[PDB]
Amino acid sequence: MAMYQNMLVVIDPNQDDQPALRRAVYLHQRIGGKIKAFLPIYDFSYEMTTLLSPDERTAMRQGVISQRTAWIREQAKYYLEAGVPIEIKVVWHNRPFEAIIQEVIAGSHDLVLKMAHQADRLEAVIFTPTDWHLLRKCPSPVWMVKDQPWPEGGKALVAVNLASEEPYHNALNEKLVKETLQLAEQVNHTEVHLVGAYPVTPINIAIELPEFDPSVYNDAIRGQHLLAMKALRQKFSIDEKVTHVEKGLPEEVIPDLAEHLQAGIVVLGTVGRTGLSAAFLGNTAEQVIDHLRCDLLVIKPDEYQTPVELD
Amino acid sequence: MAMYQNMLVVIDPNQDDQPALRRAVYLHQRIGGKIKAFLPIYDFSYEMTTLLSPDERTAMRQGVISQRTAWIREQAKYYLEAGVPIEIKVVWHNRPFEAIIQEVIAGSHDLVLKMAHQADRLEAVIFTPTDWHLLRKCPSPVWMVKDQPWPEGGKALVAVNLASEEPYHNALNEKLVKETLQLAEQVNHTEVHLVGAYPVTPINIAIELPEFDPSVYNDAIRGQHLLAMKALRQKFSIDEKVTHVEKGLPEEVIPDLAEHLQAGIVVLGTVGRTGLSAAFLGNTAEQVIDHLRCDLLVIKPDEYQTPVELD
Repeated sequence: MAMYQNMLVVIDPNQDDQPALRRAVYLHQRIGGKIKAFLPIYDFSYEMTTLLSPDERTAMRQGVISQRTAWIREQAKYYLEAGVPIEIKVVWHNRPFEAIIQEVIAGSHDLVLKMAHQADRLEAVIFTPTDWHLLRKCPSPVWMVKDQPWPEGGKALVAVNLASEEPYHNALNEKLVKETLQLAEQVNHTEVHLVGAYPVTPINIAIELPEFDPSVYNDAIRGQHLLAMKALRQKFSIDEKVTHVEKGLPEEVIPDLAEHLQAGIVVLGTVGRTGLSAAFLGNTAEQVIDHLRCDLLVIKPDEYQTPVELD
Repeated sequence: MAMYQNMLVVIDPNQDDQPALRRAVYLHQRIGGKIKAFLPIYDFSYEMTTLLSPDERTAMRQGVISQRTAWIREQAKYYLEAGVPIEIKVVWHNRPFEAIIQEVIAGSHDLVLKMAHQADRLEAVIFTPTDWHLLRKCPSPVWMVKDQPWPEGGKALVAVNLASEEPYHNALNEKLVKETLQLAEQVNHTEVHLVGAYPVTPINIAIELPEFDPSVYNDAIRGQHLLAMKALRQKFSIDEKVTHVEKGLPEEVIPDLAEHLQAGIVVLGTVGRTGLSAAFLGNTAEQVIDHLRCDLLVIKPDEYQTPVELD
């Protein structure tokens, strides 16, 4: 099936330009999906309306909605005029991350896009607490669109966890790869790279195990991870030369490699509290995200159950 | 009572230099408290120990603890030698923010200090998801120590919410002021400033109310907020000239004023989910924090109940 057929764009109320919207329109052009431009304003309406009657407060709340609706429509004017299918929805909500996830579930959206600021090209992208909540808890993929362009020739870098999940099978790695291949093809035939990081105990600690040679162990673990990378890449017909296996935690490995490859986007998987390796996967994702200088795509398992309540 | 008598310093495992520790030692010198240098390492120990036996894994986990203990002690060597009371504790934990709050509650700590990075003096301080969790949920005050020095003459800027809480009284404003005065005195006699922001409905929206003059309304609200600022400042013997009442949401007002005043620290109150104006106070705090170029101190109500579980 065509991917990203029902995109939810989170509008940034603090600036006219909307990178997330502009990205969604490009995706409409490439893959054909529809778009909901959604603005959940955190609810400061009561503080804004001190001394007013309840009827006046209602009127002011409604006027804000109508005006913001008009402002979005202005931003999207030529898109709309051209036939791009963009529905505009503005609400007040006590918790914007909750409103977005509830809108995802209610509207059956299959992608969320939201902008993130980058102040300097040598500095990490800035993520807000709303960004973090979404990334952690949204059931659909979340694409954080940095407010700076992709590098020409930019790569897509997929982080895969190659440690054995015996007796189970890692279905998430396959999803990340499959989904990234499909996306990358549509995005100017972007070249997809895979990276498996392998952490090991510091040499000067492991050297204390009796008769134990930490570099021999490390090479063992490297060998295993290379085997698993080879299995994964061959399942998807991916060349060896675009796969990367490196010693370290993911956060020690991925940022340097992303800078080396000029990644346009880094793709990461995380899982629910009940899933295998959930605490590790969440923390390492956070540590990697904290270093990223490019777009981020987080994808979760098919049957991920968000802990956000429905109404 | 002497304040901050049992400080918990969160150690940053990724660098030798510890701004949070250095800050705690200064506070020991000024106010006399003891210090726990606490390092909760997110638990990647199982991924780090692929193919090892359970006994070997135990040994590696323990070796990490011992080595990190030694590394902290090295960082703190002259402090320790000089008689500064610094207890060192290193643990593995699945969720570092939880481990820190649990340590706060178990050890009866009355302050948490943690470093935050600032990449550029013209750019906001960077806050990690662990920082955010702590700020939201830690029952003790949290002092985020940016990794850059205070400006000479730096001010302490306290954000107070002056909207009437009729029929209740705002006890949190008083706590923030009282606590900031006590702290500021000890920190080189730092000059304390108060800021109340007053949001109002956009003129071009409120102008739609019949017979309604939005600038007359705005002035009304300004007058009220000035009255309330005057009451608060007089309770604490604070001069009018170090109080500031300005139209806008807090996040529209405070960052510019902090830059104008060269604030060394901005002090903010937030409350539990059950408290009055909880959603507004949380969101506006986040929006302000997202813009800060200086240290942050968040304080909560005396009977705040953290939603983090005890064991």
